[PDB]
Amino acid sequence: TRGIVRGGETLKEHRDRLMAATKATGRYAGLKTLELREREPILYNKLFSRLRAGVVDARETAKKIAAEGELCFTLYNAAGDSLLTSTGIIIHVGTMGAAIKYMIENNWEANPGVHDKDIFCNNDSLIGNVHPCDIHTIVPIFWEGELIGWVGGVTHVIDTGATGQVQRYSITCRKVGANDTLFRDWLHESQRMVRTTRYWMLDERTRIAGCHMIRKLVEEVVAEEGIEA
Amino acid sequence: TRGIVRGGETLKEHRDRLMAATKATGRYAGLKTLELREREPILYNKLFSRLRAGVVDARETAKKIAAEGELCFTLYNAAGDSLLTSTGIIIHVGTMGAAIKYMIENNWEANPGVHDKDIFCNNDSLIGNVHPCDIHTIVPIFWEGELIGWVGGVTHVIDTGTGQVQRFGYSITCRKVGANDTLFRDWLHESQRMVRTTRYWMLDERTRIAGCHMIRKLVEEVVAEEGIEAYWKFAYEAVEHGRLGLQARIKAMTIPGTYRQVGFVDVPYAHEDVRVPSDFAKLDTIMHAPCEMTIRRDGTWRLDFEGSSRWGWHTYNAHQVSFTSGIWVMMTQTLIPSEMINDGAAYGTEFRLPKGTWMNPDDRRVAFSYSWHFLVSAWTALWRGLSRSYFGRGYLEEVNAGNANTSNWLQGGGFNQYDEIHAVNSFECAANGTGATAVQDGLSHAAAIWNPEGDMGDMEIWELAEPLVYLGRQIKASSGGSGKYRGGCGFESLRMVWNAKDWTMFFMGNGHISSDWGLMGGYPAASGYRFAAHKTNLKELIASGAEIPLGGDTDPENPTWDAMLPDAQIKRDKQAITTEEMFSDYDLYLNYMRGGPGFGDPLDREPQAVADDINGGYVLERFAGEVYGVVVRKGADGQYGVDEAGTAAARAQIRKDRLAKSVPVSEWMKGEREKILAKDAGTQVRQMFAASFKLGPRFEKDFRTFWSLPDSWTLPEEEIGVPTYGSRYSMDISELPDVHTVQFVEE
Amino acid sequence: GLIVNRGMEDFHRMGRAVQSHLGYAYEDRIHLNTHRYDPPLVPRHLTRGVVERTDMIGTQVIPLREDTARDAARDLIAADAEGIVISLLHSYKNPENERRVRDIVLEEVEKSGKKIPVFASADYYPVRKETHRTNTTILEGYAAEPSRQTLSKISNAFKERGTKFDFRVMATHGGTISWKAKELARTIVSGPIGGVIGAKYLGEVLGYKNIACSDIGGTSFDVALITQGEMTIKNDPDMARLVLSLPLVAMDSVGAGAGSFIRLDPYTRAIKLGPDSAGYRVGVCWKESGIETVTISDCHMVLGYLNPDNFLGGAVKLDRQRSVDAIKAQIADPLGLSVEDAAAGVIELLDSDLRDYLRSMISGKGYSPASFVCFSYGGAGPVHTYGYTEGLGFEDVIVPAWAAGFSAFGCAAADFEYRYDKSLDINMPTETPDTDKEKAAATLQAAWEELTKNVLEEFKLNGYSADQVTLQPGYRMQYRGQLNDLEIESPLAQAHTAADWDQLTDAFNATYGRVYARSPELGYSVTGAIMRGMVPIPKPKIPKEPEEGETPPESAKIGTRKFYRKKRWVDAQLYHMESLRPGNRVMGPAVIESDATTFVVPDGFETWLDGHRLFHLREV
Amino acid sequence: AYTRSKIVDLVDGKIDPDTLHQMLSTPKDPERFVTYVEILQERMPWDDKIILPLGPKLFIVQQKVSKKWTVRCECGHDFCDWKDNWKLSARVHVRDTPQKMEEIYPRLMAPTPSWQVIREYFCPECGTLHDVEAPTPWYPVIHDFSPDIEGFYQEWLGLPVPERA
Ligand SMILES: Nc1ncnc2c1ncn2[C@@H]1O[C@H](COP(=O)(O)O)[C@@H](O)[C@H]1O
Ligand SMILES: [Mn+2]
Ligand SMILES: [Mn+2]
Ligand SMILES: [Zn+2]
Repeated sequence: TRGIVRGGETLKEHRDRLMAATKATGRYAGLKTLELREREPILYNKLFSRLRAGVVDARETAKKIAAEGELCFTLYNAAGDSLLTSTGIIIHVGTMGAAIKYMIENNWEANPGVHDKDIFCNNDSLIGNVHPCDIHTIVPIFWEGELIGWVGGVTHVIDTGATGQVQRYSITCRKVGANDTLFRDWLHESQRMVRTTRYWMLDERTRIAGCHMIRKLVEEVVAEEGIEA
Repeated sequence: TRGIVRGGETLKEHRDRLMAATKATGRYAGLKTLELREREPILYNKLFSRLRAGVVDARETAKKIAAEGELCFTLYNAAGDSLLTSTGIIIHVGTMGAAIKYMIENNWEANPGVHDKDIFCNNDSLIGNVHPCDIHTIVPIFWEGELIGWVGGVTHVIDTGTGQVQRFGYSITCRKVGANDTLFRDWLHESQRMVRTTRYWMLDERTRIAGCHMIRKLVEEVVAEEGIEAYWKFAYEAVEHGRLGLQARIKAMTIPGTYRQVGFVDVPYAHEDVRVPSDFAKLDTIMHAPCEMTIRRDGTWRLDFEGSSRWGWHTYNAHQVSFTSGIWVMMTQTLIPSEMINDGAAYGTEFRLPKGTWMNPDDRRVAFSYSWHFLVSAWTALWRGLSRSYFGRGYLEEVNAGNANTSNWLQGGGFNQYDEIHAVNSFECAANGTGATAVQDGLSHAAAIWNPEGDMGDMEIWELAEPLVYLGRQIKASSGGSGKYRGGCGFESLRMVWNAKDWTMFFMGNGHISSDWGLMGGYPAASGYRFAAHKTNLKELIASGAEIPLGGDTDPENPTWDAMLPDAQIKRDKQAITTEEMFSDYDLYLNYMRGGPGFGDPLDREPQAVADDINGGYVLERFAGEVYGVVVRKGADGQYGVDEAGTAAARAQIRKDRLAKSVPVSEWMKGEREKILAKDAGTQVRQMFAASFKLGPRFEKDFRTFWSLPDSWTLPEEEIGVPTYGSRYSMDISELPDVHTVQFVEE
Repeated sequence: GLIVNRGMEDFHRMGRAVQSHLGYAYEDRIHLNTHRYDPPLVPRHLTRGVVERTDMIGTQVIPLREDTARDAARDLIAADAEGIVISLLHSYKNPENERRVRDIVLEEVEKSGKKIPVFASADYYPVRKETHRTNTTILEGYAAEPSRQTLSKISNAFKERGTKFDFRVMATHGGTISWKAKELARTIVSGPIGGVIGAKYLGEVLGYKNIACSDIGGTSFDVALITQGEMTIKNDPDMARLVLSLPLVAMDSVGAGAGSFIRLDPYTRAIKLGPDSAGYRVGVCWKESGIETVTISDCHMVLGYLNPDNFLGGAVKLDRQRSVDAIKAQIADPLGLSVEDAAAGVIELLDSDLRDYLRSMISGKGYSPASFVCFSYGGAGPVHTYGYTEGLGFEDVIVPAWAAGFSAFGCAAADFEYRYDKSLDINMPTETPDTDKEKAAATLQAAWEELTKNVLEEFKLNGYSADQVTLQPGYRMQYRGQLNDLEIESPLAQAHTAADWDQLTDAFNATYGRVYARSPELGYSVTGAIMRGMVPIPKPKIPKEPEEGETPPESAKIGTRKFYRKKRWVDAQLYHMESLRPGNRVMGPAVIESDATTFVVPDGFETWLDGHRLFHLREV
Repeated sequence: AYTRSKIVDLVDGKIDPDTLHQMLSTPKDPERFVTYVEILQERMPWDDKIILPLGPKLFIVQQKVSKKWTVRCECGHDFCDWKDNWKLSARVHVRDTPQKMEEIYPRLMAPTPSWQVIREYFCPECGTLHDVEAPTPWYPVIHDFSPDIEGFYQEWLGLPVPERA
């Protein structure tokens, strides 16, 4: 299966299919019936209740890496569509989802490539973001070598830069880490966008910690309740 | 081997060793002898010749992607030291060298790692760079798995991203933008948002990577034919060679001793036409760049800038890397005009840039977008210092009073005659006047300090790039510094806005102060001023056959254009720096390029040279008698001629008038001292001194001693009545953790 | 005299600033105090201005004020101007104003009764860049007629000794013209561009499409490339420290010839060649010449490449011992080398400089030397051919038997061809309606017609009618945004339809791919139209002898000489070049001598002579 | 080396361009200084040995009798000891008003006296302008050059140092 998405589809082939089914049927992904919800209700309510709780857990746990509320985490499917969102202000569900759909449409799969344990960062103005200082961390979730979803973590950094501005710091879905390790040139380069180093560094450690917690959550849920479900 | 450098040293173990040997011996890498050069002269000469020739070929071949500028390429050894630089402006040899030395001192080797076929990009503000838009591409060179050097390529992108005052208005810190000779897509998409037009940034990246990879192959072929053993010696002997070359030139052309000079330039940010958003930034300030030059018997020399002024809320500050790296574009024009120029010269020169000054701010808020304004104003004084050595030794041909301020930078923005974004400006300030020589006049409209190959450009080419039309292009009368030999005159061009939409323009250059000085009797070049006309009603004036402004502003004390434009809003003043201002079709913009300083007593100038200057438009008739003492008479053919007898009497009369109106320096001093004690001077003067004292204790002591001032007298900046934000509270770079900057300078 | 736009009277005398440092070596270019302005062609007191402005697309922003043109004309006439040049901005696009001033000047000249020629730049060099154009147009009103007198005498000197023909002169674009042509600024070329025309001439005969020319003289090293039968033209060159508007055959100078001086830097001890040369005076081996600094020729003496007794057939008495003495003191002893290793070392550096420049020059065009043949000519060419061709992999290395006069042979091989150029600015998307393609063809066609008039008028004054002239239309086209160095020979004599335009675009995509990564998507631009007109003339006939045995006649052997190379002294067999027969082979070490040339063939090399009397150098 | 007459023309600014280009582009002649000072010595109205020129008409001289080194004007006026700044013993004219400025510059092209001032330092005897400073108000008088004559003659020129008192 060449495409990284589960089944062999590429990210764009996958979303393109789902979007064509949505436009045609008036129902997301062309789902005229919800087999899992109707035939396995308990298991269906269990996945949501458990994922929702595990996501909330990641947000509140990571929150203890400073001392905000704009902090928030979201779980996406492979196509960049929100399934669940942690406690917090939900302005950034679409902005981060748009960052995911940007990587899908602009062939991030071939370059710089989307691999397991990769760390992405984004705040791009042209992709769309509420504030220039609201920084996104996006991690892909894999299962048995195939991509099954994304995690997005956002924080409002208080000490960035830029007066009486009249016209337009841009991070365009940059791969800032691999093997769950951040690149030094990215860390040094980021400490020049900010006035004080503390807030930027703890916020990134917070976002990543929460993303990885949600990644482990999915891996654990999938393992216990099966990837089919 | 463990480390990636040839031999098994890490990049830092390797450099630290060379730097330790450089300190203990005074010779780069502790090379008391250059075995390759001495034992194998031909192979050594051939290594430079081929490498120099291949580095130039890369620059010219890669250049062929246009529709030359700051374009340049440099070959470095493993420690980040330059060996050879291509044709072009060499101000970036040290900036890119610093970028390599930054990766070395911050363990890039471990993360993100330095591998063959990697591509690094950089323009960092804190590492050191002349302009934010000057983008570096750096490629490592490997031989049989081990690193043996680096390649650097730089361009000046012309369409990247009003009234900046703080740095927080782009930055690339040695980012790994590619691997396996292939650029990363996230970098391509991200860097095209850092720019208003895509075409210029994209081609420039191709060019840099092309030249780099050519030079990379160029080294791999040289090392293959001549062997790695030979090249490895050359990559360190060539640097120690450059040091010896500079030392030999000093001992041969100059004189040992101490030379003292200073330079100034204005920053008039109090004027309403300087629309800066920060109110603490709106004040008049003056740049203070004193320099004590020490040339030593052993051929070493020292440039100490003790006493300089503090950095300010503006874009004219500089970096210690930017100051020292760029000072050699000037030095290679007089002392060391050599194609062997490399970092060896740097190791033969001592720089002291006091921490906190405008040339070494050590504060992260500082902006440096237009460093040239200060740099060209501070470097010119060094011409005069060196010239004293040339003059005393007898090499008068090398004497030069100094470089003109590279000013009026015509800048415009909006939509051009093609209904497209403006990107290319004229850039006529590449041809300013040059300083006078001890032998002959200076060259008019001929060069800039950062490029002696001055090119003015064709009017017909600029009108294809700008929505402007030339109504005049003329030599700037009386812009050259008066003297026995006249400083080179600038020139001027009158622009009319034509087929521009959403158009804006601003002026950029020295105004109240002439940065350059004349030498040994010569006078400074003319200072700058602004002329612009809005709502001119020129369309109706042209149609009706009325008087229309043409040519240049011959005599701004008696202008002829203003009366021709009665309905116009005319701005004519000394405000040579403004922020973006709205312009529209049929408005006027005078682009005035500065002249160079003069040399010698003006009334020693041969009278026929004065008459030739009036007829040639280099000097307004008025000053022929007042400045030079020459009596000229208009003839039948309209040309001016010399009145031999009348001149002799005028020269003899001026000499008596000089002795009459003059005063003994002892007398004048006590009068100036009363003004100092009463603190009688503009705020800009007091702020300059107050800030210069705090950063330069040795300067304050000399000032107090010279003027015999009591300790009771103090000049606290906080009591002048102007904003002083940033004078006592700072944002050091030491606050940033995990960041190790390298010191090329005493402070 | 000179009439330009009012308010811009100075742009000529300002020399665009660049003219203060044209023709300088690198170290002089950066050494500011070396810069110097030559006096302007036209002084300020003979320059006047008319009130007028036409923008880049021909729009008249400021209509011409004709009374300012009459006063300007009257002033220059009153100053007794022996010629009036007119150059207004963008007159190449809309010459209406410039040609009206022209008519006004002509009128005021008539009224005066004085003979004063008038030169409108739009009538002579209608191309962009006012400094290039005005300089070139001034040469017509400044140096043309005086040079006719100069060459009338040269042609007369030959007539009164036998010649029964009119001499032709070389022009920048590679073609030859009459010495009394309407535009003689094109004869300002003095370099050896003939060598490139000669090599291209031989190429057509021998089927060599890719030639790398190397003219090694006593005063210059010159190189150039003929790629796919066509040579490169530089359209805005600089000559005589003047920016000009003349199509010039492109050559690259690499040094100052075999007469280049050899010095050691006083600060660096680096071996430095040139930039100045002894030229005619050979070197210090010529006692009577007064040269005191060693030259590359002196190195050839020490190394035994040149014959002391046979320099120019023995007209120059050279003493090798002087070369041995001067190289010992100036180069060898300071470097701790022997006199032989020093001389050998210099030649080694020079060979690598030439080698690198040819390799990179070929590589810059997108080729490898394996696709190219190298022509090594000039008096000193055959002396280094082995050196700067080693291991490059040229398909073939050739040394013409007439190498010493190959450049002059090329001037004879050039066509009797006039050329005229005009600037254009056609902008065309890939996909447009035939209406826009018809207008594009009309613009280019109208230019071809105005140029044809100039070409044919040049020939009529030479006695040739239009039916005798072969016209070759041309144009400079490129993909929008991508500059190139190509000139396209139009496949059509004229163009009118939208299908004729597509034929011109395809003609470019064909030549482009034939020389080289195309980008037809961005569209096309036409920045200039070209018109060339040729008349048949007698060209030098190529020898075509039957080849004989491969052993040279014993009478061709003329002794032996020892030369030093690879740290070894070697006994070389001397041969008399013109005694060698086609088919003959010569094994190295050997030195094939002529009266004005020396072809060195060290051991490890071999050369054979063909029926065309061309030597082929191989590496065995 | 260059002919003495050629160096004379350099001193007078009558040198031709070809030789002037040679001097700039070719190795410097070490004998320049000795020839240079000898030419200047031959045109002084006094016979005190020049040891270093400081300007077209300003030199450090060896007083014939006392052997003390002093700064001296071409007309013969002694300013001070060679270690001291000659300007402190000269006469000055400061252009600190627009009126003064506009005598040497056109208006608008003239520096603004409240930012920059022109200091004209003259010889008290002949009224020769030996140097012009262009600093800010209050700025000290500049001591332009402190030559190391001993090391210059001895280490570089290979000459004996003149006698000094
Ligand atoms: N027999 C020869 N006679 C005269 N010059 C020669 C001879 N052989 C080689 N030359 C070289 O050819 C140069 C002149 O070539 P050219 O400038 O083309 O006339 C001389 O300076 C020598 O380097
Ligand atoms: Mn926010
Ligand atoms: Mn730049
Ligand atoms: Zn005096």
